[PDB]
Amino acid sequence: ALEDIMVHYDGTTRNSLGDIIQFLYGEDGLDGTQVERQTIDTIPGSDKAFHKRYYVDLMDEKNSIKPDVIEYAADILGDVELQKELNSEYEQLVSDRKFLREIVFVNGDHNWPLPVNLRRIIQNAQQIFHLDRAKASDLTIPEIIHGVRDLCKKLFVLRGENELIKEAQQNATSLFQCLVRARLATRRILEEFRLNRDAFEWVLGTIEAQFQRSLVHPGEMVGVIAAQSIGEPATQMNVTLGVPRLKEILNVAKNIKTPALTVYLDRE
Amino acid sequence: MFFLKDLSLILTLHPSYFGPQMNQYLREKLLTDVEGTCTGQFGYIVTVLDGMNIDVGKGRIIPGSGSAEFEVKYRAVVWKPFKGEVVDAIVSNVSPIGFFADVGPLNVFVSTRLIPDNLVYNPSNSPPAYMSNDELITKGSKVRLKVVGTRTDVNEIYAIGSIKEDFLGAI
Amino acid sequence: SQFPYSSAPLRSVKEVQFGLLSPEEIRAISVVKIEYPEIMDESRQRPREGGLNDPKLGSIDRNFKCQTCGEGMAECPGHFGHMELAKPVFHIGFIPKIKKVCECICMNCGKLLLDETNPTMAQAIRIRDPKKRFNAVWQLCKTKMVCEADAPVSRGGCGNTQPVVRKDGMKLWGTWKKSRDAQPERKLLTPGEILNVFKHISPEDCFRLGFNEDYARPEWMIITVLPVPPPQVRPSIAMDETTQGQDDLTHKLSDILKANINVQKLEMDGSPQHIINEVEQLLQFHVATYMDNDIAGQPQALQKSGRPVKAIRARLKGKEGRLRGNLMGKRVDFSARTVISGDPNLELDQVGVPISIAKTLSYPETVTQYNIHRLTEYVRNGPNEHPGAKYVIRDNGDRIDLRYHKRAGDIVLQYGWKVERHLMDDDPVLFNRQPSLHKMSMMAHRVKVMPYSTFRLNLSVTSPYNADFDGDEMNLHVPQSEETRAELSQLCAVPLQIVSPQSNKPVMGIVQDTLCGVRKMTLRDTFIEYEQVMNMLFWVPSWDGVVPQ
Amino acid sequence: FGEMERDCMIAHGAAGFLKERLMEASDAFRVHVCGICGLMSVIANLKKNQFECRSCKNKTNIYQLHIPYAAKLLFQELMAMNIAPRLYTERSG
Amino acid sequence: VSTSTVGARRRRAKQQVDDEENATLLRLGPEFALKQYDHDGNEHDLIALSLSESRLLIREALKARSRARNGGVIDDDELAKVTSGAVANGVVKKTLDYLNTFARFKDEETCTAVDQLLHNSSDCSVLHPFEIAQLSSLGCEDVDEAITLIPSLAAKKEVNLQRILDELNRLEDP
Amino acid sequence: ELAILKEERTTTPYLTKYERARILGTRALQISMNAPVLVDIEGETDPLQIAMKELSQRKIPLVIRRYLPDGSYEDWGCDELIVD
Amino acid sequence: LYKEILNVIAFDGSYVNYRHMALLVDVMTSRGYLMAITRHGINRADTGALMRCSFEETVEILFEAGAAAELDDCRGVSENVMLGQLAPMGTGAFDVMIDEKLLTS
Amino acid sequence: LKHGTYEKLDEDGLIAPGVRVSGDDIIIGKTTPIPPDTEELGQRTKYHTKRDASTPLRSTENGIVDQVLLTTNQEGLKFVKVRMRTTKVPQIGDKFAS
RNA sequence: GCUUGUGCUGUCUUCGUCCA
Ligand SMILES: [Mg+2]
Ligand SMILES: [Zn+2]
Ligand SMILES: [Zn+2]
Ligand SMILES: [Zn+2]
Repeated sequence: ALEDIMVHYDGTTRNSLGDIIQFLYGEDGLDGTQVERQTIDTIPGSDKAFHKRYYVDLMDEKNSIKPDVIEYAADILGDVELQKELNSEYEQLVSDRKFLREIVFVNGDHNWPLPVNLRRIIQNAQQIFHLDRAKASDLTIPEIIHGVRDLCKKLFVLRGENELIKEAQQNATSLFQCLVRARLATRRILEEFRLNRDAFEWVLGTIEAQFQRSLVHPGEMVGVIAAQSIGEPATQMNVTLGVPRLKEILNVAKNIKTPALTVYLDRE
Repeated sequence: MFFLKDLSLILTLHPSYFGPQMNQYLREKLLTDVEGTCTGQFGYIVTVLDGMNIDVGKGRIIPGSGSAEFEVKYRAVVWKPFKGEVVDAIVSNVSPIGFFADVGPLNVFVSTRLIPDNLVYNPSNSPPAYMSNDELITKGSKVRLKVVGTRTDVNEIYAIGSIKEDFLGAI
Repeated sequence: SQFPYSSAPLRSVKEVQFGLLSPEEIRAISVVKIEYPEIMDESRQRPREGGLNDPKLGSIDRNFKCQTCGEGMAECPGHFGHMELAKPVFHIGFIPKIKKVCECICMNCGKLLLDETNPTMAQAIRIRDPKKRFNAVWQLCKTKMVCEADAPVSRGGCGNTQPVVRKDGMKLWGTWKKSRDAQPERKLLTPGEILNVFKHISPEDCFRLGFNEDYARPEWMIITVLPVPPPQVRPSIAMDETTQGQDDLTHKLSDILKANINVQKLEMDGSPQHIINEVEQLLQFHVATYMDNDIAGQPQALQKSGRPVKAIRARLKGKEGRLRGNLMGKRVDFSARTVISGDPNLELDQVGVPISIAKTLSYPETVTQYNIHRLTEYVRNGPNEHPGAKYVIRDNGDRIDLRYHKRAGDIVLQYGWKVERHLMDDDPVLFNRQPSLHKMSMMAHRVKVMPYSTFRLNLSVTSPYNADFDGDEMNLHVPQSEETRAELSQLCAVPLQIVSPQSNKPVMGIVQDTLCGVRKMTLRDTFIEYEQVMNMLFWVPSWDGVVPQ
Repeated sequence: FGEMERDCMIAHGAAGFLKERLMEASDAFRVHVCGICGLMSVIANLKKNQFECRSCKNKTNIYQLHIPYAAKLLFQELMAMNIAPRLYTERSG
Repeated sequence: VSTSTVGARRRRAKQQVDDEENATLLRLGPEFALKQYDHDGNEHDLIALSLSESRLLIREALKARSRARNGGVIDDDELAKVTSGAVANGVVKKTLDYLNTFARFKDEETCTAVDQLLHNSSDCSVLHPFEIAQLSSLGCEDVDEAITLIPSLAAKKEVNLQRILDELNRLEDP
Repeated sequence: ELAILKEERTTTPYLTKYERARILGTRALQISMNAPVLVDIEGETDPLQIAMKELSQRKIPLVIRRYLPDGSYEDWGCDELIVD
Repeated sequence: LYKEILNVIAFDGSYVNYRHMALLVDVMTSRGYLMAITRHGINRADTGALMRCSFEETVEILFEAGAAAELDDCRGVSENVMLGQLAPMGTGAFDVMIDEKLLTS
Repeated sequence: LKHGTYEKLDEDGLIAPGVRVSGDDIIIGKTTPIPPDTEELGQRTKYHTKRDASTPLRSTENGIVDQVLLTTNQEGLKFVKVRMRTTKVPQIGDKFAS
């Protein structure tokens, strides 16, 4: 059934007739071998913990960035444009939290397979550039904001200037952009990871390159791979379950063995 | 009759010739392999117009054999006789079974059964000829004949002429 | 390059157009007419011309060339002959479709029972797919049980009542409601009547019915001339040193031809209708069973041994049929099979190959100016000394066998020749274990020639193969080209297959006593002396020569 | 080299190895097809260098193919049953 | 070997009588049909060539190739020897000999005027190019002779055949 | 008509693994058939190794033609495709 | 359908990546109705006759194709496998041309 | 004739016990008559009248001829049985079990 | 100068081997 299905050069998944099965393989265009379980940090935790972790206030002194971690802590307090930038970042984070918590993952599960491991990249940067010691960073906040914002626009899954292409490209990387913004927040970068400048450009370049390397290759015979990946477990394995239930599903049997409903009641 | 035709040729090139002079070499190979050949479908290809500015395109690598395949399109002058056509000729040989004439590259054989009876073959004449009272057709004599049939061979064309109708024979 | 030169251009198939064979085409493509039932002329060689083993049909003997193409046995594809049928017979595979077409049209005027005036009929004709178009037209015209000589103005019909057709074996019964109740007559619908009715179908009606005017004309579903396949399709087998056995298809064709002769003889001499019906029904049965011997509802045709006849349809179906058993998967050359064993001292992507298997298998290497010296050495060593060679192949394609050559040292290699050298170290080979459940069951290893007669694997790869060393066997396939070698080394190589796309986790890990020993060795209270540490450090291939404090 | 091995080779994406296994390391064959009728009825005589399809009465529009011998046998058995599989080397739309 | 720009031509069932080659009936077959297509697929007319036009074209192309092969630095024998291939050399020699020994018009301007007369004429706007080539080639002198040699012109009685023949004879160099 | 202009090429700018494998195989076969080598060979003798050396230096004289589902195609030179 | 398949697979603790089951359930529901994975589901498509006959009902499919004059465009992988051709898959999903411009160096 | 060697056969076409044999060697020599051709034209009695039907040893096997039995079948024709013996020493790949 | 020897059925059935 699935033999003649292949990823084409425009990203779509089509059969031999040219009929579209999917408009993007796996709905994200990634390869099955290039994903790993990662935690999205904006999903879990109470509102107070989220605010404490991500909010930065440049007017109140005790709710600001610590002065021993940044060289320029003197001329930061009282700035209003930089506060506008930080507020935009925090609003983006809150929107991501709402989108993930109310639409995608309603049950709050935050451990999902996603491309390019961010934790590994960050600790590699820390080991490479010797980011220990109480030395103060020279990484200005606008550089952080603009670098992350620009990075979230260079994750190309689809090439082209078409408006519909741009919309599909933006859709394809929503979860991954949420992950990246959750990890590379301003407060986390300056305090938790203590990256300097060179580490920051290295991290951005590495993220972009690894994402480009994790895409699916045109010419994959994904139908056969899917068929094998589904049939392989079946060889090693009151409701019906197991091979009889799989046979019922695949045959689309009209009268299954144990029909059932799952009626949910109102809140009261 | 001569014509202009747009023809195409498939040319296969060995990898040992994959050099900067690939295009010119393909051009001379095409010229050597097309000029003067005889195809029954088209007739005789005599010349290729614009022989030094022929587009060859991009060659495709044959999977499993390495050699590249080129599609060459060109315009050439082609001559082909047609059934029931009257053309000029020059007699090349005289024989009791008939005489052989030449119409360009084509050699046409005319049997005695397609020759007027008054043109009795004279073997005593020097050179021997098919002669009448007022007509004498020998080697090198201009003759106007009508092609009746054409025979297709592997790379050759055999035509049969006749002079038995009016405005034919010696000219 | 293994085929003799042919001036015709070499191209690849881009479309396969199906259809039926018109009797005109069968007569045109044929090369001889088959009429004599006797297979052999006088049992003195030289099979009878015009018989089932005519030499013009093709040659299956080494010393005999085909009389039609003049090519040898290895090149002759076989040529068809045709057999004229005395009376047309039904094609066993199209009887239901013939019945449906008879239901869709009138049996007298040869026109459709419905017209485009009906909105539903026009809607049905509007569709594109021939099968669905025919289904819709049949669903509509099935109810219409009477031809109309007038518009429902004359529509071209004859006004006759349409009979109801019922299937009974190979015979179709048509029941007319001849003129509340009266006496209706059901009479046999002979193939000839249906054929001459179908020939009067207009091309537009034929297109409306789903048939194609150029390729699949409805009256071609009735067989009037039979194509006789060449002996290549029905080869004979020598049962013993003296007596050879005729194939099943040959015997069935002999029976069909005998029935044809019987019908022709009976027709011209004297015609009792009962005898004619019996003999023509016998001919229909033979022709039908020649192409399908599993017709439900009637006994099968049996051989003199009692086994059922292997019809052409049975050749194509099942695991052992043509499609599954010879086209989708087939036996291949340049392969080996033996028991597997474990070797802790092999790299992950290495397989240990016995010397005898390495000598038997080969890889054709093109002679260039980078390897002519080495290849000459291999040619000198001969097919019994490793490293060696088995054949030398010239540019023209001729093979020089090095076993039977007395002047092997007197061979000079020219550029472009091929030397079928022995299998050597670091040659990529495909390695496989059945059943092949997933794509990690076929991986490409690097050859290492070793003594003794078992394949040897690093034990980490026993997990993807689902293999252990209690008697399992695995298959080895040798690539025979530079392109194929590159594909194996760049796509299927073992290191590239460590992480699987099924669950984005590795499929190979430390297993068995290596796992047990890495647990025991890394306990908190395991201490190692200097002299043992030196040996353990030297064992690491990637060690940099610095001993840790 | 059964069907499951063929599926594994498809999953790997190695088309060249699959073609070589099923043609060069097995029953490879050369046939001639008429460029008009599309049938394998060309009476080809390689030594005399003349090709000819009697049904279509042509000598020029003739091509050669490399197909498995089992495919040739299957097409001939189909022709034995009045089915005509026509092989064409160009698409039409 | 060489393939025409016309392809397809698959199997059918109808058979036509306008398939056999016949000069008198002006049935030149599919590859020599009145409508042709160039490399761009656009409409194109069948291009016949009289011996004058053919000689002019072959001489021009051969001398251009000879000049190109010598780095851009007249005799028919030398011009034939320019080409490669002994059989090709012989074929071009024979064609050149035929054209020279039957050249009705050896001048470019005479051929240009003849082509203009045979093309721009109102009567000749319907004449088939094969008929035009035959008229310019055979060098006929009489209406009856031309009709006998060219049966196609018999059905075209709207042609000023005699005066056109006299014009050709005038243009013919004596 | 079917060809896509260089300015409007929308496929990936990287050499996929299938394209890399096919290019290496074809180049190795061509070198084994005595094609000219466009890079200096120090001591290498294996055609596949020479092909890999050529590919690393962007010296392979081959063109990839990527077929879109509708029949149109894009021609990419192996010297302008990024290789990992 | 995805939920049921995942429930069957993950009952014994096994894990299969999402994209494979997504592809399967997108194939089963791509025609607007549930297409069973049987001969009555697969063989009732518009795919080539040669591809369809290789699965089940070979002879019946071949007769139906012959009577209906079906045309196979040889775009599938089974058609190219059984004809000994380079399938339009993997390394055969493109063409290699010769770069006459680069060879000028 | 078979490509093996016939030099180990005795006068009666049967190998004798105690002779070491290898793969493809001929252990039973048998011929079947064939109608002669026109070779009697000028052949000095050296024309083929019989066709070989010999029994070769299996290609992968070798050993010592242990015992040769010669007798008559139920029909009164000759009938032979040849038994070959070899020793198999354990080696890498042999299967054992408790 | 006496000169070296190339070829194999087929169809059933059963019993086994390794996975499952
Ligand atoms: Mg085991
Ligand atoms: Zn033959
Ligand atoms: Zn009627
Ligand atoms: Zn034909």
